[PDB]
Amino acid sequence: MELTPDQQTLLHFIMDSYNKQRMPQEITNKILKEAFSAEENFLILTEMATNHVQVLVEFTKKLPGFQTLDHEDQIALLKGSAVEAMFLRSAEIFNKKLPSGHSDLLEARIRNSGISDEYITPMFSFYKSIGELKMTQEEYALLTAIVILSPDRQYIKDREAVEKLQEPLLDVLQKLCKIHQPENPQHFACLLGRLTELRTFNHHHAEMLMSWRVNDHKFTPLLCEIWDVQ
Amino acid sequence: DHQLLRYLLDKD
Ligand SMILES: O=C(O)c1ccc(OC[C@H](C2CCCCC2)n2c(-c3ccc(Cl)cc3)nc3cc(F)c(F)cc32)cc1
Repeated sequence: MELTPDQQTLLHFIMDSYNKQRMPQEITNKILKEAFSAEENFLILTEMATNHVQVLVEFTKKLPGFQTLDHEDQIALLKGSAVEAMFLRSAEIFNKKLPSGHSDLLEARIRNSGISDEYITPMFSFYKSIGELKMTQEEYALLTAIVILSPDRQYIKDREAVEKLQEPLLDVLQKLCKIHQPENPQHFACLLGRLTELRTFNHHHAEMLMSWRVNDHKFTPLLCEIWDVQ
Repeated sequence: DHQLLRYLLDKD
């Protein structure tokens, strides 16, 4: 039923680690303040994406047991989850309640940021499907940790070692879904299912960047490593 | 090669 003292410790630790991120208000205020050209927005995106990866690495290093893993598996986990984690955080930022008309303006600004038409609909469809889950901050934090500690990633040598670390996070998340939404017993399974939708949506991350309506696509060396761009 | 990723993971 209830979280154990050890689970409460794990939860507050994950929350404290997760909260070292930029506040959604910092991101949405920037986009809502004024309209920018496609060229300016591409630079805002690359800056934000670089900060997101740097913050993600710090969050990952704090995940209990992560630093006990094989060094090559550590790289495989971070490389395998970095883009999915950015899109999950983007969904969280998009679903944060704002004053009347602001979320509609935010959507319209992002639609006109320079991102190609073919990536627009799948992107906002994913954000709105996440939004329907009505996730709490604890659910986003645990779900991000669960995404990172995915045992089924390509190139992982010791899957069981990763399973052992993901298992207590899944147990805590399941308990919280039962507490936050007792009326909806499908809540937990729905969260897990959206993670598969996140993987599929992530297949074109490199192209979402390369097809941005700008004459030149300049990337930081860290972004090139993470997003598979040159 | 993930050189920068490896560096960020192995530091501190
Ligand atoms: O610090 C962080 O955790 C963080 C994480 C994501 C992030 O997204 C910036 C980027 C905009 C950048 C400016 C031009 C418009 C898009 N953006 C995206 C998006 C992400 C990646 C691609 Cl390839 C495309 C769009 N989806 C968004 C949904 C939102 F609600 C939102 F406020 C901004 C959003 C910024 C900071």
